[PDB]
Amino acid sequence: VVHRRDFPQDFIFGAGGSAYQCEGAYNEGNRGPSIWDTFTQRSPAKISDGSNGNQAINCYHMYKEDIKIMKQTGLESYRFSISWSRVLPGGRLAAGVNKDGVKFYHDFIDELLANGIKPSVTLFHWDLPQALEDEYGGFLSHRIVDDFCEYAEFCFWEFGDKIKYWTTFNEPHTFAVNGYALGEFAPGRGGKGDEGDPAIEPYVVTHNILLAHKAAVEEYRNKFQKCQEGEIGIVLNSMWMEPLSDVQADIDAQKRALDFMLGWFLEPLTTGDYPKSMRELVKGRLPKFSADDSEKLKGCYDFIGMNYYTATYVTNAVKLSYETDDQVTKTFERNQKPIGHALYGGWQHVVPWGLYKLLVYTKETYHVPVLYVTESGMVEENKTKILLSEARRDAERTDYHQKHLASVRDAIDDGVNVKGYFVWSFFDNFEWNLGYICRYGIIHVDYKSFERYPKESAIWYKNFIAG
Ligand SMILES: OC[C@@H]1[C@@H](O)[C@H](O)[C@@H](O)[C@@H]1NC1CCCCC1
Repeated sequence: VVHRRDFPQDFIFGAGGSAYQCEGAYNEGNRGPSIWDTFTQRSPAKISDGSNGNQAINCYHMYKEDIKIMKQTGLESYRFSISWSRVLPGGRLAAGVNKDGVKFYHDFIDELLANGIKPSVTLFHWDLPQALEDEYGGFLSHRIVDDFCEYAEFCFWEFGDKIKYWTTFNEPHTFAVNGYALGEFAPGRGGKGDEGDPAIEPYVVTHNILLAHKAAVEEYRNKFQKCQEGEIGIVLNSMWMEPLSDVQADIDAQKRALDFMLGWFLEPLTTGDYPKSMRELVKGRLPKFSADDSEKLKGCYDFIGMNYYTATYVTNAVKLSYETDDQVTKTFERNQKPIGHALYGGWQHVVPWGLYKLLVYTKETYHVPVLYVTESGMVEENKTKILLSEARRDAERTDYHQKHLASVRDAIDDGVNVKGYFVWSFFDNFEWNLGYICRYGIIHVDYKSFERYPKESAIWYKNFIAG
């Protein structure tokens, strides 16, 4: 019982995908390797079914059909990402501009506009050119800032006359934590048997992201935003963190758990330093901002994008690592009673009021002028052995989105200036360390044959958007 009239005249309803998960054609039209091609090819064991995004779901050859399907659902906007290494094979500008590369994105952009679909573009969705990881360690070096900044500038120039929404980075917490603390994600650093140091590297990498983030945002405000009349921001993820009980020890835990996950990026962009509790507890292992980078980081975004899957309970805790540095034990149970229904892999619990609380908190802690819910979606098992006819009827996903839009409407009613909701995965796609064992899509993809077919959630979505 949520209808489009309950939202402002002015809200956007979209869906999204990313380049490495969707595009495929990894070795076609002169794309250079990313760290995800490498991770996935040199480390198949690190991938649950040893699969990869070589072909992924083949969006690079099927974009016309895919746009057709977007228009059939009535998407108002589609969020996608540019593969850095599809436009610049070696990351830097010395190694070339790939014109096959840039023709693909012009084709893909013009086709979205021809079908009334507004394009919203991410610069960096984890797919770092492998040449830059090789040369100087990617985000392990400050050298990434200028290289990212030229990639950004090329993108503003080459595409920016048709595009109004720009995101610098999607989930740098996941990229930094899962890539350098846990060794789960490219480049596979910091866990047992991996190169790296999970106590150092996650912090260096996040510092270099925030500086990279800032150069691109200054590029855009100073050289592109008056002519192109668009807006630039960053995508932050967080779980909501509920106190296990209503004792101060647990409130202190919530505030540290949020701080290490959301404040780590959002406190630089509000006051120009990391949060209090990160400085206390990580100490010399947390880099300092210059007085110039600190001052220039205040307000450095036009919007915050917020990705949200779930909530956990939080209480005080009992080898140094980013994983242990907040001091928070997380559990999904209270008195053996889960905080909401447990989905396929065991991590995601449907918790709609988690969204509400996480959007109110971001506004009272950071005073964000413009919020978007940039990823909101549910995981489902990839069940081989059933007919597409049963796989299609994903009533649980339609109820999922309904309830979260309820929370998103509730936050708007309590003054949070949230301006959009974007269903995560439009299409079933490649799922990083889980390869193809699950699905988040509202359109079904046969992972092998690439055929597309709408689930019932897509048709619920079409109907909702048309209200
Ligand atoms: O559900 C995971 C979604 C991915 O589909 C998407 O590419 C990414 O933005 C998001 N990642 C979440 C962040 C924490 C680790 C896995 C969940």
